[PDB]
Amino acid sequence: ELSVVGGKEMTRYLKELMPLIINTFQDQSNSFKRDAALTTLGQLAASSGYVVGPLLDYPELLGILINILKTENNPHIRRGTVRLIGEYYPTVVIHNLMKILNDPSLSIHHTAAIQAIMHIFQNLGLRCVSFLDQIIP
Amino acid sequence: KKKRTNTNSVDVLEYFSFVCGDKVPNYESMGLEIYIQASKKYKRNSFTTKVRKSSTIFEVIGFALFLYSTEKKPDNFEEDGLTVEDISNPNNFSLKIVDEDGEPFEDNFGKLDRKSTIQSISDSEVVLCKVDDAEKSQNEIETPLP
Amino acid sequence: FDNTWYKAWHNWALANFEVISSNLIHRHVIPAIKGFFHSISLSESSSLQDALRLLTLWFTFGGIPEATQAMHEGFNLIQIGTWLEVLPQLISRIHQPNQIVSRSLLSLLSDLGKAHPQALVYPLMVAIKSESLSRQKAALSIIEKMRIHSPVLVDQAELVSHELIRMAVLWHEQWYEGLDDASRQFFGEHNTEKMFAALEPLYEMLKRGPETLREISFQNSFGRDLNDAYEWLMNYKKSKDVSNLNQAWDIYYNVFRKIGKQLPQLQTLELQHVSPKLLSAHDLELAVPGTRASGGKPIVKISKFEPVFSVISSKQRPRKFCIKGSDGKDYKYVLKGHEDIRQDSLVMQLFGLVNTLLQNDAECFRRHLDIQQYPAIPLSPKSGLLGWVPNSDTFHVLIREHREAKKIPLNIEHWVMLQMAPDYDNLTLLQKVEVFTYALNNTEGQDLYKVLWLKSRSSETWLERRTTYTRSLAVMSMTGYILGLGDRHPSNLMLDRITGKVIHIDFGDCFEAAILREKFPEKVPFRLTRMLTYAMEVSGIEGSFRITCENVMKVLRDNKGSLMAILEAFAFDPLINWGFDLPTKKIEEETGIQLPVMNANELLSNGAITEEEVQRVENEHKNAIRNARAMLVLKRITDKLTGNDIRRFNDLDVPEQVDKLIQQATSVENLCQHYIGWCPFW
Amino acid sequence: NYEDEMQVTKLPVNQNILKNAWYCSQQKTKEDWQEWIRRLSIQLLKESPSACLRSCSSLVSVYYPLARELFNASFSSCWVELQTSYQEDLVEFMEHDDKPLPIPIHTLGKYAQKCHAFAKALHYKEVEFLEEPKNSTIEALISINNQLHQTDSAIGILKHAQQHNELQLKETWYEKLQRWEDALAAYNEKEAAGEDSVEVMMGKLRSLYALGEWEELS
Amino acid sequence: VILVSAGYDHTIRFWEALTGVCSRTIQHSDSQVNRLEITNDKKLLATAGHQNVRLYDIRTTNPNPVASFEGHRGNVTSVSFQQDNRWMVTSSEDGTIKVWDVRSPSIPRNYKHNAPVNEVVIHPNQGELISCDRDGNIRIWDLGENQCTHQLTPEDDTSLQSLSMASDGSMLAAANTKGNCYVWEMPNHTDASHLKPVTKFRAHSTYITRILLSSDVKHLATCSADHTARVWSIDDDFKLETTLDGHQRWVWDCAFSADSAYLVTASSDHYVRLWDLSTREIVRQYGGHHKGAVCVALND
Repeated sequence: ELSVVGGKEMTRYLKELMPLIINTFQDQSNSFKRDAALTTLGQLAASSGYVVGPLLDYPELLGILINILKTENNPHIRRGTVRLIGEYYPTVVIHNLMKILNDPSLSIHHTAAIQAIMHIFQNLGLRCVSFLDQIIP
Repeated sequence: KKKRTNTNSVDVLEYFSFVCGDKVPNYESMGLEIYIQASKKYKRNSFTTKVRKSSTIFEVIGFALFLYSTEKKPDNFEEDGLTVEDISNPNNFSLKIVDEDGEPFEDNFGKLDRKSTIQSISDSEVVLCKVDDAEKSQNEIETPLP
Repeated sequence: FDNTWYKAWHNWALANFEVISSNLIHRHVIPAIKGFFHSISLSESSSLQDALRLLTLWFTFGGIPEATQAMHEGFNLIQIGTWLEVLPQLISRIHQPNQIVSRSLLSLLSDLGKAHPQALVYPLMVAIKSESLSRQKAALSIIEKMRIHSPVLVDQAELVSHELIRMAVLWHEQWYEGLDDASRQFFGEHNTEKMFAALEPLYEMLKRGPETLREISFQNSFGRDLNDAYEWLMNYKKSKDVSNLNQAWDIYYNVFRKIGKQLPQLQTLELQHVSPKLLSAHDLELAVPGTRASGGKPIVKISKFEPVFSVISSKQRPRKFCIKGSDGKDYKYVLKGHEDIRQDSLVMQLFGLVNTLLQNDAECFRRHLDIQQYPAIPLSPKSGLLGWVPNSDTFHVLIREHREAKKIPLNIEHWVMLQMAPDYDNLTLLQKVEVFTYALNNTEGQDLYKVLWLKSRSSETWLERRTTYTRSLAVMSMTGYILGLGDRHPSNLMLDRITGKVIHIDFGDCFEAAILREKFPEKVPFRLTRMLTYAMEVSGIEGSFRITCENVMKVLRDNKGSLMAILEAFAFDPLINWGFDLPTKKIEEETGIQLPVMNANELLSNGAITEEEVQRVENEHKNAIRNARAMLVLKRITDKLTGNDIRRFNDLDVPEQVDKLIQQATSVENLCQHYIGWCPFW
Repeated sequence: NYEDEMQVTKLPVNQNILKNAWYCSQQKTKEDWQEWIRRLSIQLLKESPSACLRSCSSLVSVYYPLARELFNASFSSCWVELQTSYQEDLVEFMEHDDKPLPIPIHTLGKYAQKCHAFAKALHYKEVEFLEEPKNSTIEALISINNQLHQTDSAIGILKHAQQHNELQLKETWYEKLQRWEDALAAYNEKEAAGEDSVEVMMGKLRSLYALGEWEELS
Repeated sequence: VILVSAGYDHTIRFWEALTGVCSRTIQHSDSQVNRLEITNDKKLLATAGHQNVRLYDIRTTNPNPVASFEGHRGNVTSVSFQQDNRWMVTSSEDGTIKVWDVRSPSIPRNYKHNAPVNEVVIHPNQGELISCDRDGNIRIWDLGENQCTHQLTPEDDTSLQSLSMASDGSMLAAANTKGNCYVWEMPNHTDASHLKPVTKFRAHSTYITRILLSSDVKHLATCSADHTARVWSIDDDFKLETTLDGHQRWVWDCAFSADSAYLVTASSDHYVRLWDLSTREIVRQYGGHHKGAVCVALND
C-alpha cells in the first residue's frame, strides 16, 4: 500500500524501505519482499514520479537495489523475472478523428457534437464510414 | 477394342474414341516456334469429326505425361484445367511451300475442328496480346474453364 | 550407497541398465536403475526419453513379478502424472505375447489413461476407430472404465470420434474417389480379382443411401441408379468375363465427364445436408479441440462454428478455420484428411524434446526462442484434426505480395529459363550452373527488405520482427537439417504476420532431402532465397549463422548421447510412424543400397504355407530396412553435425558441423539441381 | 439518400506563402507552425479534416495525420512549398510519408537523425549501409548498431567485412577482444602494434587488464 | 571440311575449316547438344538426344536417323567408335558403359559406373578403354575382360568432366571439374598399363570442360566456363602456351585440323571461332547462331 502512497507523503516511501532496509539485517528480498520490488521497478521508471529525479536527489531510488543484498550475485535469471512481469487513406482518418474525438473528458461534449455535425453535415454520408462508428460514437 | 479406359486415357483423354479404330481418328502433325528440327515437331493422339483442334495440346496432361524428351510451353499460356485448346498457341494454315502463315488463325484452333484442312503437313503462330481476342471469345465453348 | 547430487548419481542408475542390454542373475539386476529411477520419478526427472527405455526396451523383457510389485508398483508407490505424454506411443505399444504382466498394465493403463481420460481418452477416441482385433478388445473393455468415469464426458467426445468420422471429409466426393483409381488397374492391366473389392467395401455406405436431407439424398435421389449398372459386374464374373468385358467399360465411365462437373461445389458445405446431427451439437464439455495445454483453460467446450464449413484449397480437402471454443475463444484449426496424427504427434512430442533440451541452453535462454508443437488429433488411424496457419502466410503467397505490390511475374527465372535456357530436361551440372547463375547475376530479391519494411510499423519493428526472426532463420534452420522433413516448397517455407518467426508447416517425411526427392538429389542444410535470407539481415547469414553457431554448437553434444536412445523408440516406431516411416528418406533412392540384409527368395514357393508369416523376410529384413536406415540418424549423431556422412571423419566439431553448412545452402551446382517446389528464387 | 460529400484535395498557394512567411523565425518550430498546421488542417473549401481543426480541443497527436491531408493531396506542387520542404531549423511527424510518398536527406541522414545526434533511424542508415557497404560506412555501422547491442551482426560485419571486404585494421582488434578473441593475439597485435605509437591502441592493453595479469600492467 | 555446332539456341550448322561460308545448314531440338563429331570413317554423324545417336549418311547435305542405337535415363556424358568402326562404345549420363557393333542395333557387353561415367576414348591397339567414373576413378575398362580393376583416383570426389589419351600410348592427361589439369604416363600396352605420375596443374584457375591433347600430341587445347580457349605443347609446355579470353563464352572443348596451327571457340555467345592457335588470332569468326555453341566437330 505504501508503494501506492509512497507520492502523498516520500516518507511513506522512505521509512517502507528501513521495515524491508532493516529486515535486510537478518531476512531474504528476491516471495512478493520480486513483485513488491517490481510493482519498486514501477515506480522506478517512473523514477520521474517516485520524485527522485523531480521534487528533491532524494537519497532514495539509491535506499533500492543492494536493500534485494544484488552484490557479487546479479545476473542471470532476468529471463525468470520476462517470466514474472507474464489507399482512401483520407477515410482511415475521416473516422482517426471521431478514434480520438471519442474522448469521454472533452472541453466542449458539444468540440465529441460540434465536430460530429461538422460527420453527420457529412460521412454519416456513406451510411455503411453509421454502422461502423455511430453504433460504437 | 477396349487402345478409352486406361490411365489418363476418364480424367483427360475420354472425347477421343479409342475403341473406334482409324473415320469416326483423322491423325495430327503441332509444330513449335521453338521447333528450333522439322523431324520431331506433336504426334499424339488424333481427332474425333467431333472434338476440335481443342485436342491436341492439353496431348502436350495425357507428349509430356507416353515418350519421357519436346518439352513441357508451360503449364499460363497447353491449357488451364486438361479439356481443350491452347485462351498462347493456335494452329495456322498449312499451304504447300512450308510458309508459316501468321494471319489467316481461323481454319484450325477452337472455332472449327482440326478436321478442317484434310491433311495426316501444319505449323503455328505466336501470340502478342491481334490473336488472343478474335479466336477465348470465339472460344467460351472450346476452352472449358471441372 | 547413495545418501546427494540424485540426478548425476542417476546418470550412473543408467555405465550396469545401458551395459546389460538372464546372464548375475539379471532377470534383479536391472535393480540399479528400476529402484533408483523411483531415487530420480523428482522432476529434474521429467525425461520420459530414458524413463521409456526401462518401460520399453521391459515390455520387449516382461518377466517375473518384480515386474509389477517392485518396479511398476514402485511407479505406483509415485504416479500417470507424466504419462500425459507418450500415451500415443501407449496406444501403439496396444499387443505386448506377456499380457498376463503387460492387459494388466494396459487394467493399470485403464486406471492410468481413468485419471486424465478426463483431459486424455482421445488416444482411446482413436485407439476404437481402427482395429488392434484382439487388442482393440482390451481398448473396448477399457471403455468400461470410461463409461464408469463419467460415460456424460466420454459420450460427448465419442456423439462427435463419430458425428467427426461421420462428418472427416466428401463421402459422395470421397466412396466417388475411393472408385476413381480402383477398378482402373483391375480394367486395363489386369489386377482381375484384386481390385474386385476396392468398390465393394464403397457399397455400404450407400446401403444407408436417398440418407441425409439435400446432399447423403440429392446424390442418390437422382442417384437411385448410381448403384443399378454395379451388379452386372458382380454377376456374371462368378459366370462370361469377354461379354460381361463391357461393364467396367461403362458404370467405370458415367459418374466422372459427374465428379468434376460435382469437384466446383466442394467448399461451402452443410451440415443441414450431410451431418443435421453436427448441426444440432450446439454445446460439448469435453471438446478441448486444441486446448488440452495445462489447466489455468479448464477444458474448453464448443459453443460451433458455421452448418455452412470452408474447406481446403488442396486435393486431399479437409475443412479448414474457427470452431468456437466456450472459453468466447474461436478454436484456430485447419480438420486433417485421410492421414497421421503418429507422424503430427511426433512432429509435437518432438517439439517437446528440444524446447524444454532450446529452455536448457545458454544465451541463445535470455535471448530465448522455441519452434512451435502444431495442434493435432488422429480422427482415423486415415484422417485427423489439424490446427489455423496461427499469423502467416507461406515462400507461395510470400512471393506473391511482393510481385503483387511490385507487379513482376513468378514466371519472369522460369520465363529472364524460357529466355536464357529450352528449359533446365537435360541442361548436366556446367550447364540448369549456367542458365542458374543467367535467369541470376540480373535477378534481385530485395523484396525480404522492401514487404520488413512495410512493418516496421518504429521504422525498428523491422528489427524487432527480424532481430524475432533473424533468431527464429537460425533455429528451425539447424533443426530442419539434423532431423529432416528440409522440404523446400514455398507451402512449407511459411513466414509471421504476427512478433516474424520460423514457420515449418506441411511436414513431409522424417528423413532428409538429398537421398529423397526423382526430382534431383537436392545436397543442402536447407534455402537461400539469397536476398530474402540476406536483405533480411546485414551480411547474408553472418550475424545469423553468428546465431546458428550458438544453435548447432549447443545441439551438437547439449546430452546428445541420450536424447538419442529413445529417439531410437523411433528406430521401432509399433503401426503408423511402420507404416508411414519405411516406404523416410523417400523410397524412390533406398530399396537397394542390403535386396539380398538376409534372404527373401528360395526357402515362399517350397513350403506348403510359410509366406503368410515369414518375417525375418520381409514384417524383422521391414524392421531391418529400418535397423539399416534408422543404425544408419545414429550413423547419419558421430562423424559429420555427433551427424554422419563425404570423405573428413573424426567429429567435425563447431567449425568443420559449422561448415558441413555455409559447404552445403553455398556448395555447390547442388543448391540449383530440385524443381514445382524449388520455385530458383534470387 | 445522404452522402453529398467531393470529401477529400485543394492546393496551398497563397496560404507553403504566409508556413515560406513566419521559416526564419520558430527554431522550436513544435508555435506558429502547429498556428499554421491549423490553416495545413484546412484541406478544402468543406470537410468533417478541414472546418474541423477549429477545435478548442486542438491536440498535436489530430494535427499529425491532418498534416499530410492538405500536404498527400497538394503533394508532389513545388508551388512555394517543396521550395520550403527542408528549411527547418519534438522532428517525428515525418515517419508516415514514408515507405508508401518518398522524400530526399539520405547521405544527409547522419541530418535525418543530428537534430535529436540518437543514431532512431537505424533503417534509413541501414538503407545506406547496404546501398554501398563502404570501407567508412561499414565501421560506422559497427559503431551505431555497439549502441543497439546489434553487435551479435556488427561483429558479424566486422568478422565478415577482417574475410570478405579487403582486410581491415582498427575496429577488428579492439570487436574481437570484447569478448576470448584474435585474448593473446590482440596482444600479439601489440607486437605488430609497437610500430602503429603502443601507448593508446585499448585492444593491446585490455587482455592484460579484458583478462588479473595486474603484474605486464605494473 | 566440317564444323558445327550449337548451344542453347539449338542452329547443326556445318561450316568448313579451308574457306569462309556454310558447308550444311540445319536448327536442332528434341534435346540438346551433348553431341553435332563425325564418325574414327568421317562420313554417320551424331543430333544428341535422350542417348539418341541419330547418325545424320556430312557429305549428303540436310537429312533423313539412318543407322538408333537409342537405349540408355539422362544424356550419351560422351556418341567413343571399340576402330574395328565392327565397335560406338557409349559413356552416357545413365553410368553403364555399353559397348555399341555400330553395324547392328544392340548392346553386346556391359559394366557398371555407380558414381554418372564421366569419360570415353579407345586404345589404338581393339585389345582398350582408359572407362572413367563422379568420383574420378580412372578404372582401366579393357574391351575384352569386364575389368573394375585398373582403378586409380587422381583426385577424390570432384568429377572428372575429362580424359587428353594420346594416339600413341605415351601419355595421358586428366583434368577434374574443379579445373585441376593429374598427368599420368602409360608402360603403350594392352589390358594392364601402369597409371604412373608427369604433373596436378591449375588448369585454369577456374573450371575445366575438356583438356584434347592434339591430332598431333605435340598441345593440350584446356577450355573453360570462364571463357578461355587456352592451348597448353606436350613437353614442359604443360606450362602455359596460351590464354585465349572472350565475352558468356563458357569454350566447351577443342579442334586440331590436318598441322596443329588451328585451335575452335565453341561458345553461349553466338560464335562456332576457328582461330589460328600458334599464330591466338581469330582467323575464322560463325555467324550462324541464334545464340550459343557447345561441342563440336573438327575430320578435315
